[PDB]
Amino acid sequence: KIRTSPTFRRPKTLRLRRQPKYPRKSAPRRNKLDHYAIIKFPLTTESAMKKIEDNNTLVFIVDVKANKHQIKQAVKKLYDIDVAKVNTLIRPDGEKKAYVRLAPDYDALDVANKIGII
Amino acid sequence: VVNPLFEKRPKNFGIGQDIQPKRDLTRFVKWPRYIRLQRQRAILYKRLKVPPAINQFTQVLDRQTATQLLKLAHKYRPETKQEKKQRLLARAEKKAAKRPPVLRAGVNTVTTLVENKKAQLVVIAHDVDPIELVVFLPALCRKMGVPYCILKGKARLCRLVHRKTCTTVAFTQVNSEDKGALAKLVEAIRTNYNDRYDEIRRHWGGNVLGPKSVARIAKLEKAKAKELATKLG
RNA sequence: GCCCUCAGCCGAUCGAAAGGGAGUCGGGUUCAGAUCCCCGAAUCCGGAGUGGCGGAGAUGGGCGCCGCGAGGCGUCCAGUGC
RNA sequence: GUUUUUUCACUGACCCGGUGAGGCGGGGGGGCGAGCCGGGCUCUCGCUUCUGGCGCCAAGCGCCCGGCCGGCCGGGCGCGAC
Repeated sequence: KIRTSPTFRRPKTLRLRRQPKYPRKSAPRRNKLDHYAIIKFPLTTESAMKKIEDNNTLVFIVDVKANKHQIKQAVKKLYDIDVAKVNTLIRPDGEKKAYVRLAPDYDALDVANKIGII
Repeated sequence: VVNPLFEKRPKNFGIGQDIQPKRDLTRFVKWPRYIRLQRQRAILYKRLKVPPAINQFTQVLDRQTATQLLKLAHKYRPETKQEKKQRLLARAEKKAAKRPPVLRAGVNTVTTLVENKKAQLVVIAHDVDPIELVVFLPALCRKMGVPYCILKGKARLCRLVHRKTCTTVAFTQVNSEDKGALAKLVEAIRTNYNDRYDEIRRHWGGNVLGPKSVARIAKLEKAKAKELATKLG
């Protein structure tokens, strides 16, 4: 075994894996963006009721940290119903308002009665 | 048998022709700072005029005496740490149902009992780190009459005793099975360590260059040899 | 996991809502929003573990043994397109 | 010896430039040449100018080491940089 390049670079050296002796906090910190926290109250103005019968969609209010991806399963796993798309924005008073399109086999005035918004 | 297809195809590594090979480059490498120091804290001990008292540590015992002197000390080792569990335990078997000759480790046990007038032969190790622990000691074994000798390996002194290093290891007792072979080694040590000790005192180390000027000065000495040669005859 | 080689960098990181920088355009709709809504036409990057189907690589040359001939049988070298 | 000091010299502090810190110092081995009768002494050299091409990741030669039934198939340590 012999020299070849005129530099000296630091050799490689083994590194173990961590293997702690006590697990630092006693239990994993719990998740507080349930399905329940994420969906607040349905919105029921003149202009939301124009977006139910006509389009076939709903209008919700939603924890401002919420994703679209997150929201879409929470409308899925409490009223049972499958979604097409979930548009969002954020109001000048400062809360998240998600416009929830629905499927053709499903119906919009009909599910709206089940929950209470009419 | 052979194939006419194959062709030998040389390279010509002469200047400006064919990209140079891969090769031996030790001698030009940029080394790290921690090495580049240690390799030139041994060059300032040939140039520099090492004075005579620290200069006697290069003076060391040779090969046929160094492998012979660790076979008499092989019979007078200290016991192992596992031996102290069947000796301390061996008292409670005989009761509930004059030390044999051994070494003296450390400088603070050797320097007192060489002047106390007990020991026979004293040993030293060469590579003693901060040197000022053993600068005084060889001139103190000079006067009293306790012949000193230096072995290359402070590591392998403190492998008699179970530790990592040592410095000095003295004898005060030897058995009547070995009273000739301990009286023998003291004569092969004393006549060239505490008879020529005086010789030792004069002998300064240093003022000896690195070759890169031996062979330019020597070069020009012969320059004042051919002018005196062709002139005369 | 470990080992053998193989590896020039060149300096972490920040700095442009008028520099650089793939790909959306028409007709309609509201008191107040639209290249973002809805009808309809298009298409850019990622992804494919059983890679879902077509096509392309790829389909040829020369002798023998039967057959009026088209083809049928073995046996031996070509084919990373024109 | 011990100093009193004038010069010319040295390299090991200590300063500056250069680079991916890539061939610098001593000897040996061959080519071109200088002089004494196959022999050494004193050296000069160590291969690349015609063109607005191409050049890397060893061929060639020795010496061992394991797989299938003399041939078939796959690794180690050297030459080149003495």
